This record gives sequence, structure tokens and C-alpha cells, in this order.
Amino acid sequence: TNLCPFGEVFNATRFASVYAWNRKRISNCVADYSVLYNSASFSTFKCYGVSPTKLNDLCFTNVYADSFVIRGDEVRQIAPGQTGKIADYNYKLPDDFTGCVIAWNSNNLDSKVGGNYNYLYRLFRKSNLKPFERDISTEIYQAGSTPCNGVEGFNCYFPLQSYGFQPTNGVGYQPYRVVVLSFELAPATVCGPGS
Amino acid sequence: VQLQQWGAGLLKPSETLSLTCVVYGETLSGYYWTWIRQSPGKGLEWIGEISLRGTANYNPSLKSRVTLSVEASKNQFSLKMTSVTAADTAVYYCVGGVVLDNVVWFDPWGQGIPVTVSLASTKGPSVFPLAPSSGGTAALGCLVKDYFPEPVTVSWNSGALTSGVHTFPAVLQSSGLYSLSSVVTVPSSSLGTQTYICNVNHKPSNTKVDKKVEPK
Amino acid sequence: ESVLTQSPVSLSLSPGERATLSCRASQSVGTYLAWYQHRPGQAPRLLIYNASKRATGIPARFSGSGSGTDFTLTISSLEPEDLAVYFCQQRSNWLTFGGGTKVEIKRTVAAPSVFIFPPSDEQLKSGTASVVCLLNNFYPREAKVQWKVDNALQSGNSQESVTEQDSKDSTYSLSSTLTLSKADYEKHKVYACEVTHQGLSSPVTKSFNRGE
Ligand SMILES: *[C@@H]1O[C@H](CO[C@@H]2O[C@@H](C)[C@@H](O)[C@@H](O)[C@@H]2O)[C@@H](O[C@@H]2O[C@H](CO)[C@@H](O)[C@H](O)[C@H]2NC(C)=O)[C@H](O)[C@H]1NC(C)=O
Repeated sequence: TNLCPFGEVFNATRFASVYAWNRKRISNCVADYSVLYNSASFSTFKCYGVSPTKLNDLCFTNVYADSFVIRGDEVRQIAPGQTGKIADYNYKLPDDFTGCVIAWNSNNLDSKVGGNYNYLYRLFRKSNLKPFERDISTEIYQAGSTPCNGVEGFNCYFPLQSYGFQPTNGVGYQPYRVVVLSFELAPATVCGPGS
Repeated sequence: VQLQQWGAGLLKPSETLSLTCVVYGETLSGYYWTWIRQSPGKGLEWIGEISLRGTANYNPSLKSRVTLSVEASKNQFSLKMTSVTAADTAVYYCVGGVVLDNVVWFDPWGQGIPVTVSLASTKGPSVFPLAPSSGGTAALGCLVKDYFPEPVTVSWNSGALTSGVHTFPAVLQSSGLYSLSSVVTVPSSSLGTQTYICNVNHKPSNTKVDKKVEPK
Repeated sequence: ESVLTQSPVSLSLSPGERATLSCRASQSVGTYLAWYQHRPGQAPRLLIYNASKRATGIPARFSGSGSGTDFTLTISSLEPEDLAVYFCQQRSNWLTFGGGTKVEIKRTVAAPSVFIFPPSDEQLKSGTASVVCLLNNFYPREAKVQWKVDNALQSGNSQESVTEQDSKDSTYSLSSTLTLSKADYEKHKVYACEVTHQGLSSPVTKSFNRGE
């Protein structure tokens, strides 16, 4: 009875940025699930395609835990069929996404007085992302007709932009840690206590 | 999203322009904040832009005299010009550069603060009452005469009277100082019982005079 | 650098009509065009971005079209609040703002309400006198104001000021100030202000005696 290391991804000391989201393949274990849903410390717990209670008695071929950090007003973009700077250039969920989107406020951790500018997010990109695509390219983006010879300037902007996280920010502009569980469904390797 | 703005309005033809602009209700993250000015009838001229990370883009004409800055702590960014001439007298806007479909446009514009550049000193506005002397509709106002430089803010009853208030634009007199008048149409019977007061404030001279108008 | 030209320079259209503003480019730009609206006493806004995409919070009346070098902004129904100056911008290589087109609102002929204000006793103690004549709500803007001091027409001692078109009734307002010295003000008695406007069948005169 080896439970899945959900404490290693949810409580993770340092979280990766949304443009370079961290995926941890979870396999060969039993998912408690009910322990995560019982905790009231999460501000958003939306599931798609599968009921959270039925997952406690079901099995899947593989599960993936995608963890990153965004802002409050951007959590609504972590959902199937969403548009925005996060859903198009950073983390795109499929229109047939089968899983759960979990998010909670982390203003007392990732925010520092004077500003914590270590979390980044892609601001420019010539085409929207594919579902579950990950872009870490630091290539200078060409906005206008002028060629961009790898030097920043007018219509020559660095694609990544830093977040401004201060404890004095509004409730909708604070750092929120998001964990997305993708249920890839071959023999099943992750089951619930029911089975 | 709104933008507050500070800055001096009267400088000498050899001093230094200094203007700051703070952002409220929005972190200065996914924006390329810029300064844009427009001299009277000249047309808009793009001064320069800056981001949170400090990257600076400038106009090739005034690239030598402009030194932008950014204070991510106070959510503010400044603009400084060296050796400002008389041709620099314009209304300076601080504008935010949105990122809409990979094209940086200018959605959150600001009101703007004019910077008059002249060796002449500052003057204080003299407020005089225009007392009411038609049928059932009287007219009164205040006269803001002899001041420099523009602008001045005029409000009636501390911003509580907004119906029928017409504030005329200033006109440069032959003396070199400005003069304007703000009038309001009020009911005839409300003159005796109600109290009408105009509130004038001239920031370049720190003058804030409140003058009450009464019938003669 | 590409230059932007706007046609026409001024448009006078009544409420409920369709105004089509053109912004031509000297070089090829594509879809890197945007239309801005500058209200008379307010900061400008962004109406159309990317030559066809309507910005957030913009009414559906404003619609952009065109690609390449000829763009058109079409206001479906002019409302009294749409009285403003509209200019275009391009971001194909360098930012070049357009010249600008003023949108004027036509309305029914409104006769002005004339008032006259003698100089206050505080200003008379200063040594200068200013007699203010007011034309409150009128259309069209053309209005002749003539000052008479004891039936003597004055010319070079007056300066006028006109407000922009109102956002509610689309009417103007004019103020004519007559600047005289304290001595010259008390050397005469009758001070009148005659106004000649289109909506008035006969010129209206508002006078006052200094002793009253
Ligand atoms: C995230 O951590 C909290 C805090 O837990 C403690 O510190 C951890 C580093 C680890 O040593 C835990 O065993 C500690 O209890 C967890 O909250 C506790 O979790 C345990 C799980 O066995 C539970 O029995 C307690 O009742 C929880 N206490 C409170 C106050 O909530 C939390 O469960 C961790 N998150 C996940 C997803 O496991």
C-alpha cells in the first residue's frame, strides 16, 4: 500500500514558472484523492470529464502532475477552451481535458516586500501553443516588419516577462500555485482505494 | 486601471524636466510603459518606452537628452530631460503599452500635464466674482484673471455643482498672462437661500483660492 | 518612415447618421493599424486595434476595416457623446500617428442666452476693469459680439473664448471680456453687449448703468 507522492508536488518548496511548467510522472502507486479534496486550503478545485469521488474507485494508465505559478485572475485560463496570455503562450489545456485543476493562494510564500520578480511568463509568441506544449525558448520576438537580428529594441522584445508579486497587491494579483492533474488512460498503474 | 501623474509645470530654458507617473490597480508586468507628448498643433511624438526589467527604447532625435527610469517597488516610472528648450513645451502623457495579438498598442492613456518652458516667473491668479444681475434663470460665475502658467482647476461648491457649469478656455492677454472665466446657470430663487462658491486651484504657484459669489 | 493621411479633416454629421473616416498610408502596413478617440476634455482611448478588432468596452458602433494602405473607421450611429477627434497609428516599423479628423455634431438652431457681468468692486480697487458678456447655449458657433460704451462701438479691447461642443446637447458657449482701466470705466455710464446670431430674429442687447 504505497501511496502516490502527492506531498512532493503540492508542498514542493520551490515552484517553476508557468512558461516552463514542471511535470512529474506519477505511476505505480495508489492515489488517495480524498485527502486532497478534503483540504479546504485550495481556492479552486474544478474537475473535467471525471467525478472526484469516482476517481477514488477508478484506475488509469498514467497520471501527470503539472505545477506552476500564475496570478489570481489568470487561474480561470487553466481550463479547457480558454484564451489569454497564459492559455495561449504558456500552458494550454486540451478541449477534451480529463482531469482536475487545483489552485491555492500563496501570497505568504512567493511574494516578498519590494517585489519578487523570479517567476516569469511568456509574453510574445507568433502562434498559440499546442495542448500540453512547453516553450522555454529565449528567442527575441519580431513584432513589426523590421528584422530582429538578435538585439532588443523597438519591435524587438524579450519574449519572457517577469511577475510583480508584492504583499500589498490586490486579491486578484497575488501568486497562486496551480497543480493540473492529467489522467492518461494498457495496464493501469494508478488506482484508487476502491478498485 | 488608472494612471496618476506628477511633475513640475514651469521650468527655465536651461533646467531639467522631471515627470513621474504611477499605476494603480495593475502590476507593471505585461506592459511596455511609454511617454508620448504633443506640442500645440505639432502632432504626437513618441519619446520612449521602458519595461519592468529596465529595458529602454528611445526616439533617435531626443535619445541624448532623455534618461528614463522605473521603480517597480512603488509601481512608478519617471522621465527626465536635460537642457529643455522652449520647443519642449508640450502636454506630456504617460501611456501603457498593452500586448494585444503580439502588437504593442496604447490602451491606458493618461490625462497629461503641460510643461511651460520660459524664463518668466510664476504668477498668482486673482479671483473676482461675477454676480448675477432673464426670467427664472440667473447666471453667475468667477473671473480668474492674470496668472501664469496654465493650467488652473475650477470647481463649484467643491465639485457638488455640475449642472450648467461652463468653464471657458484661457486666453493669453497682451501682458503675457492668462485669464479665464467660469460661469453657471442657477435658478433665480435659489440665490438668496443657497450659497454658491467657486474653487480655484493653481498648482504652479500653490494657490488655492475659494471665492463666494453673492448678488449685488 | 511611412506617413498617415486622414480624409476628411472635419466631418459635420447629425446624430443617427453614419460617419466613415479614412486613414491612408504612404507605405504598406498590413493590419498594423489602430484608431484612437480623443474626447474634448478627457484623455484619449483605444477604439480599434489591429485594423479590425474592437477594443474592450468600446460600443459596437465603432468598426474598423481595410488592410494594406487604405483603412476605414465607420461609426454606425453618431451619438451626442461621440463628438471627438479621431487619429490613427501604425506599428509596422516605427510609430507614426495620423493627422486627425474632427467629428462635429449638427443640431437644431438654438438661440443664445445673453448675460452681462459688471466688474467687481474688488477688481475696481486693483485699477483694471473687466466686463464679461456671456452667450450660454447656441448653435451654430458663428456669433458676432459687439461692445458699446455709451453707444460707442469698441473693437481692440475685447477677447473671446469658446467652449467645445457639449456632449449632451451639442451646443457651444462664448465669453467676451472687455478690459478697460479703472479711470476709463468710471468715465462712462452705459455699458452694453449686442449679440447677433442666426437663431435670433433681432440682435439682443444687454446693458447696465455704472451707478445701479
Ligand atoms: C503538505 O504539508 C502539510 C503539513 O504537513 C507536515 O509537514 C510535511 C512536510 C510532512 O512532514 C507531513 O507529514 C506533516 O504533517 C500536510 O498537512 C498534514 O498532512 C498529513 C499527511 O499525512 C495529515 O495527516 C495532517 O493531518 C495534515 N495536517 C494539516 C494541519 O493539514 C499536507 O497534507 C501536505 N499536503 C499533501 C498534499 O500531502
